[PDB]
Amino acid sequence: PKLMALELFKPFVMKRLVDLNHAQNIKSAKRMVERQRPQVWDVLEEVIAEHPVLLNRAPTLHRLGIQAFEPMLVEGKAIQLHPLVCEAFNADFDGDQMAVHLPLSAEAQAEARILMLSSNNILSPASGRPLAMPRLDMVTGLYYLTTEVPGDTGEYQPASGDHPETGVYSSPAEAIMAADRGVLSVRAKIKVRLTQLRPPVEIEAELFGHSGWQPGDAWMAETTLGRVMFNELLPLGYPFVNKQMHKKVQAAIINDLAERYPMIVVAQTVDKLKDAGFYWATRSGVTVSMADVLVPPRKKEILDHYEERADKVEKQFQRGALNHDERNEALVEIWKEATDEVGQALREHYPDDNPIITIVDSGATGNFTQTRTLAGMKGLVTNPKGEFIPRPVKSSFREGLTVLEYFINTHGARKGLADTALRTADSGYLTRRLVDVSQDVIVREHDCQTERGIVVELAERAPDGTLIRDPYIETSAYARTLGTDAVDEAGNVIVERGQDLGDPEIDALLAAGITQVKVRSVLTCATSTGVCATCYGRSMATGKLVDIGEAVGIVAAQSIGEPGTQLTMITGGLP
Amino acid sequence: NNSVPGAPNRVSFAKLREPLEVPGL
Amino acid sequence: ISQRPTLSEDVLTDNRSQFVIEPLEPGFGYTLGNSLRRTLLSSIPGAAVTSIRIDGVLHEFTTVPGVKEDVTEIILNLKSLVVSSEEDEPVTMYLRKQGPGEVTAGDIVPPAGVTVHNPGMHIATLNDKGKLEVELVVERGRGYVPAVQNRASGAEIGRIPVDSIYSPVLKVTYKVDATRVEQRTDFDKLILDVETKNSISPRDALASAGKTLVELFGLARELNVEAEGI
Amino acid sequence: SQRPTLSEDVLTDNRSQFVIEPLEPGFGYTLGNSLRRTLLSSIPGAAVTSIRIDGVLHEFTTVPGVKEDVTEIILNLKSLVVSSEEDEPVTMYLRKQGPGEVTAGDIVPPAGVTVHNPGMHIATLNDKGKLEVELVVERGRGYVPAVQNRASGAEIGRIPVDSIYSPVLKVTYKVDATRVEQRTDFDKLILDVETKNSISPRDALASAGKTLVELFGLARELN
Amino acid sequence: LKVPHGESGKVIGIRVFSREDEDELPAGVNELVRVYVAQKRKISDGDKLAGRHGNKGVIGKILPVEDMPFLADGTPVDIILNTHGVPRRMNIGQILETHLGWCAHSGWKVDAAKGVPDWAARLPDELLEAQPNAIVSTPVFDGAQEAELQGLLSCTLPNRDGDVLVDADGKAMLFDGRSGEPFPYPVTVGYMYIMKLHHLVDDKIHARSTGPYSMITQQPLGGKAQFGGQRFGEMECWAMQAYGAAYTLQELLTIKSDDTVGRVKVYEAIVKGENIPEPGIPESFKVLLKELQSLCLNVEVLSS
Amino acid sequence: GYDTPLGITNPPIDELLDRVSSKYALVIYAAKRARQINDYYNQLGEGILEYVGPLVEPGLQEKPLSIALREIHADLLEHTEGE
Amino acid sequence: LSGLTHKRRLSALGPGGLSRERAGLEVRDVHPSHYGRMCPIETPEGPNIGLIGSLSVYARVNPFGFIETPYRKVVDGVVSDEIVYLTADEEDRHVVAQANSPIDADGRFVEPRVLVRRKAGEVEYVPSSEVDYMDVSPRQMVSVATAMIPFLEHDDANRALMGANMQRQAVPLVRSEAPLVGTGMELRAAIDAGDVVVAEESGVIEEVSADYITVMHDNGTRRTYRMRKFARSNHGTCANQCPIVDAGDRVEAGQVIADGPCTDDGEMALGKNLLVAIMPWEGHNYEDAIILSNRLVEEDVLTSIHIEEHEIDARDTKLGAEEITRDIPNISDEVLADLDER
Amino acid sequence: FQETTRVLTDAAINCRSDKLNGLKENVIIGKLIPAGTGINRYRNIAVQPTEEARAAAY
Ligand SMILES: [Mg+2]
Ligand SMILES: [Zn+2]
Repeated sequence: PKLMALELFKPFVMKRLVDLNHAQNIKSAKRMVERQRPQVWDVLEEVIAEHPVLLNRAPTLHRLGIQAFEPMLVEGKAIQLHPLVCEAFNADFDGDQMAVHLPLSAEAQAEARILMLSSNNILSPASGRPLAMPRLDMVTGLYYLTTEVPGDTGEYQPASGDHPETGVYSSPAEAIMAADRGVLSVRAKIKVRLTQLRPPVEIEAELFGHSGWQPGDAWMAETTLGRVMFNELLPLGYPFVNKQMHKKVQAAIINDLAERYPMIVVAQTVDKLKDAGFYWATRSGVTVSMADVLVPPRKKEILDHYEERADKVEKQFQRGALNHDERNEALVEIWKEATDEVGQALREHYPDDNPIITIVDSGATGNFTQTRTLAGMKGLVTNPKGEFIPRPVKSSFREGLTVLEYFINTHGARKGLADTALRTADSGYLTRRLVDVSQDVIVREHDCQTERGIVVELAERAPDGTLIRDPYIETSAYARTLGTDAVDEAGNVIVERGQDLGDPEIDALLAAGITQVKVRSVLTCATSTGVCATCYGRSMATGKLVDIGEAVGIVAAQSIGEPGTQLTMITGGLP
Repeated sequence: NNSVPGAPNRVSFAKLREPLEVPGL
Repeated sequence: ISQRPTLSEDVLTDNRSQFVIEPLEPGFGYTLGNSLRRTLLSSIPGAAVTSIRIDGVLHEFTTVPGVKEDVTEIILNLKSLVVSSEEDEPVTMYLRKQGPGEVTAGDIVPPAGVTVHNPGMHIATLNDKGKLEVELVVERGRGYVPAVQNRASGAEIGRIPVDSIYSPVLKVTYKVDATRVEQRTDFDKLILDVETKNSISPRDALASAGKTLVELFGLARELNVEAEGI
Repeated sequence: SQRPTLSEDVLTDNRSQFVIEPLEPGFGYTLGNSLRRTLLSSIPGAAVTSIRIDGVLHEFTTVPGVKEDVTEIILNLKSLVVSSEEDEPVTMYLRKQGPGEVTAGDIVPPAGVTVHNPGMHIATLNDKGKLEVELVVERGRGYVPAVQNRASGAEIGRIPVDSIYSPVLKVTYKVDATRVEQRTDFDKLILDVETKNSISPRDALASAGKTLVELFGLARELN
Repeated sequence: LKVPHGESGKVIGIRVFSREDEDELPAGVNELVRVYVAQKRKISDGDKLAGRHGNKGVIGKILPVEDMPFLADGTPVDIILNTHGVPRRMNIGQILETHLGWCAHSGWKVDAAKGVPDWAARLPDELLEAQPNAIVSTPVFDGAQEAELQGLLSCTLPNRDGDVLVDADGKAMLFDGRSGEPFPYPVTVGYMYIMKLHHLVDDKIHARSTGPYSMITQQPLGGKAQFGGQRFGEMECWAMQAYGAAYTLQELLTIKSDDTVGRVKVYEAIVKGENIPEPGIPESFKVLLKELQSLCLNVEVLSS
Repeated sequence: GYDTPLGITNPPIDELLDRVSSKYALVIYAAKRARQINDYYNQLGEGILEYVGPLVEPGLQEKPLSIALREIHADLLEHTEGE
Repeated sequence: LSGLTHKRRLSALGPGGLSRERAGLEVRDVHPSHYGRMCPIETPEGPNIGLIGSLSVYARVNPFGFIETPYRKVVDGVVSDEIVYLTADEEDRHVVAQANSPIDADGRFVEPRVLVRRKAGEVEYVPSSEVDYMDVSPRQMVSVATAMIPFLEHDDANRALMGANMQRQAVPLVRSEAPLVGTGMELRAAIDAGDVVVAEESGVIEEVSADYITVMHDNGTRRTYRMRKFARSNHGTCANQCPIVDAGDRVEAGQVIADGPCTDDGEMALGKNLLVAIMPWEGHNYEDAIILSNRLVEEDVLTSIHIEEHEIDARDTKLGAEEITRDIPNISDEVLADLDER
Repeated sequence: FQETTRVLTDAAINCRSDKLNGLKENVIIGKLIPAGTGINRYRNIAVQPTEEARAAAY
């Protein structure tokens, strides 16, 4: 807000203004700034051209909780922010407040402009994978844009006798114009003729015989206009992607881009993708209404049958052979089975057009259990003692509960609130202690030239299969520096000694069939103080080898302590 | 059944009758 | 109220352009952008091909004998050809070749008036002892019209209507950016982007679109007499 | 085949319908939206700017004899609609004493201004008190916060009031498309506008048309 | 006494208590006077709003009236709510409340010439005929059922133009204010009760560049009223260390919090065009020294 | 081989790292030059031209640090390592 | 509403009670004996969860201090109009029916099997004869704040609690409007709130004014009520009263005469009615954000009034006594141009 | 960290002179932290335009 920036840049504005001869001295300039004459706004705009500022959501938790954004004047009394950085602060746009600092000296300016800049911290420190990605809403828009539907308007058709084959467009411009006119749905099967998009390797190696695609080479594609419009956002040279964009596919694409292209290109494409997703989310036609939450058609018969079996076991208990515990076990298992059956029926009922199904299946948010509760059955609910009450609720929120059911249900919410209240403090204390223990770890030497390297099983070879990827290769040996070259069975070397590992190199190793690999590790660093840079291996936020002098202890402490919030119950939780 | 003399009239989805007015809050 | 005049800047490229209008009153950004884009895209008159003929083929399921390319590929190649015409009535055009070799747009004999602005464009290639005769008609129009709107057209042997493009511009895009002319700091900055064919320059297309839009709003203005700012 | 458009008027008591056709396909919506956008915010008008109540120093108080305090009467006066012919701040008077009711028709406007809705109810007075209020009428367009008069540094007896210069109330459009395969593929625009009676719809439409013509004239010049 | 930092408005009244007039006052006082300042606040950006179903929010942006989507009859909406937050939070009640509010506002008239529809059997006989801007009340645990809403939404009175806006399901066709073209799919609309929370934005916003300094701690005051700077937690120090940023931390700890001569010199240098001089010794360290030297512990410096 | 960026991110970071050994050295390697540029501007009125002014022609009232970063990208400066 | 809730609050901490750390976590959970006495929904969100409840709508304290709850006793399967009040011990020792269970107009149980609450956490159908007690109304366990949330039977416990807590934080506007949809416990909760005046005896109003009213009793005694206008509230908001009566009307006893803050014709009104739309719009409503039309801003639909308060005092000192004076050393005339002679 | 009196006494008896090593003590004092841009390897850098630039600067 201008009312804040003007009062925050007062000395610089006064200096530049007295330089421009809008005042005579410093006191007069200060007085005029206080009075806020219309001669100050221009200087204020001129003096913050490339002056970075520091934001800090309170309480900061991890490294990415303090960014450095370029300021921009805007009316109001609220500090605007970028949608994709809210996850870094774990902020929710519902009354959260963050401070704003400002470096003064020319040294702090460069520091915050090079190191603390936001665009250079896409990759989270916990793992070498990007965090700032389409998160909540734009993902739905991308899913709608890339979704395919059969039998739409203007789809591709084959030559039917005396009629030509319709559904072929010379270039994306003609397809866009046709869609604008109203004769081509945005998501339909088409055969467009792209000219500035490298085809997939399967078609690149065949159509051009591996001669190499270059801009200006045409090839007849078979896809939908939405997919082409989405791919146009990706950086040039990237192979065409022609699959529906589930959240997992989005994550894979973003990770590949981060692992194959520089950070700046990744940030630019992410911004463009976010803009496109926001534009196309509104027109996805996602709303909520009574006709959207549809009741199951034959729930009554299933409920009656299960209640009849419940009555059967009730009579069995009335005979007196069984005790209370057996009755409770029978009731709980019967009602769990009934809830599962009702959920299956409800899933089988809904089509692929309801907004709830579209939101949940696209990975945008939520799970199927919430939909079942909202439309099917809430089922048995927890008790203050933690054991399931023998009395299950037989209605959903849509139909309407009763007084007894709500009274029984309140316990779960109360207990969850208490659990969160204790967990926050537990995680905070654990993080504080972990930060305390390891304060003085710093990379001093470039290389300890040591030989002891911990051996980790990269991928096991099945007795019947040829090779099975280890389910934890992503963590153990993904960024560590290769201690010794993993020469294949023959004399050829696939990965040379010292070369850091990575996604392409991991894939190459998997291709070579190597199973056991010795990797250089920091646990056996030979450095007298701290740990040599080579042992540590590829950095997380930088994407390359760590630079001398960089603190690692603080980074490790923050990374290990951040996930403490979700740690809950020999206990298995945070304790 | 507006106990107070001149309260605004707003018909309700009444199905059951309460046999006693709310006591002095 | 005079307020402040709005000047149209300009940027230049090979054949693209980024016209910029700055500053505008708050809210007029889209009010201009959307209508201007629509006018540019579907107002400027132009010429293009509507239908073709191939005596060497009876229908579209098969491909013309003695030619590497397919009928659909030929249609696509011939659709992108840029043709400028100055005669209202639909005139014909013939392409003929014999023997092995290639075919270029420049080799098509043009009648009076009509011209082709890209002679080096490729269409297809012929093998040895190959031949193909085509009789394509050219018509002038505006905007885009699909072949479905030209389905019912007399009775012929191999009439194959093709989706025409009656416009010299084919792509337009625009945004809006905030600007600070005063403490308001909300004025919009339109950023237009156009990419026309070889038959017109972006700036002349934009001038024609502005001409057409001003002529259209002349009806609204003429109903009475009243003035406003610059 | 190709004809310039034409605009005609279908009249009603106070809200008029305008029909424009033939327009090229996929073009009626944008034109209608542009006209609506330029109609609802850029039509010049006039409205009360600041009032002056005798015997009252500010707005958070009352005055003996009335049934509602100063804030309520300010809110009621906001509904007043006036048209200004002169381009300078003019002054009106409102003197009503004794029991009864005070309406919009009790104001004595000077030359060059008028009040078109004398039926509005401002307040009511008990016999004990009287009332004399002086108000200003300036000409502007759009909407301005009341605080504009705060910085003028006038005396105590001045009370700022929010100004809302807009005679248009509601606008809507529907397109009647004709998507036959014939070259008669066009659309017919049906624009409806209603005004606060300060100015007839024709005047507002002409003003909007002139504004858009002057705005688009900057592109027709050869670049 | 002067107005604090971030207050304005009229002066509505002044109360003065005098001991001469035989007015009880606290012991040791003669004249206590209090002044009331009243300010009218218009809802702006950064303000909280929330319905009766516990759905908070903030005013992201206040678009012009000419930009909001409008019904087919030209009635622009007043507020737009997100949809992804409804099913996850599982507060479907607000949708029913909005539908019922729209039904009551538009007025309904259930057909009865052929007889009461089966779904209208339990409706009160006086609730079958409503008027525009009618008032309805649904007691908790006993209210209109889903069938009641389904029936009512199918008999709403038409607009004065003669056409009905919403469909039976409750959705309607809108028109984009920017593009000007209708949305491909219908959207839900209706009247929902909206309150206003007390967490305004004017109280929260605050800035501080240079101002009064504490005399006992040599640190800037705290709080918006006192015009003091913000706190700088230790977690921020940890974060700064994590990035490896050193000079920034040095400034934050020395040149902008404690060092008096440092503050004066840096302020003067900024006022002029000279470079900022390097910070000095923070007052905290010197105080710690002069205090630890009091326990006979000779704390040398060893500059060598 | 990418769209030209806008704002403070020009020039990019990866290009600069190709010159400097590490990102931690670059910040000082540019801040010292910015300090020299500011000193030269201060003495512009009169003094010795020992702190040669900007090498690359500056823009319209650009911060000295931006000039330093934009000229370092041009490979026009030489520096000694730690002591 | 906030004042009423505070007056009805049930604290559990403080002097003579357990502390936060020593108090067990289990006490913060519900108990099957809370039905009808303490609302399970309304509760502070902060760490003081479960230690601060609220009386039920029909709850009354017995002369000893044990909360009671009304009930009508079924003698032989026929409902009894007469009602009695039972405490916890007596309630446990009897059979309590369900209010929502259908009952014939003659008092005959249409269903042979009716659900029932038993000693503790036990519910089971029983013949329609042994049943002894029946509840009065379905709303017998909700609090005062929670009792005015429409469609409360469809939301979630946490969401309902959040809405109930939010309802106690509204801000009085300038022009209030009664809700279009709301429970029937709005006017009653406003009359008992005390912030609205009411006539004692059925009289006829002679004259009314913005500052005071004069009603003539039927016995010939004139009475006058003074209404405070623009007086700072205890929390910084404003409070006013606007009579809603006309001159020459025979106002009956018990009829509201003036509407206080958050009121419209003698009924609570904490907000306005806005036309809502549910759709993601260009991400401006992303993650709980909201978009508002400028019509609200330019029409004072949600305009509020806040009154600050400052005070200064001149207390004697050993060095002398301070005195307020218009003059002040070394100050320009313009700075003190607002101060008066005193 | 803990037991300030005992450790203080023990250090004073031995006259334990400790260099400003590590972060916590170096931040308590206020001197530049010996990490990141604080290590002497980078704090002492001399940068001047290359001679080629000066020859061709004008
Ligand atoms: Mg929050
Ligand atoms: Zn090592």
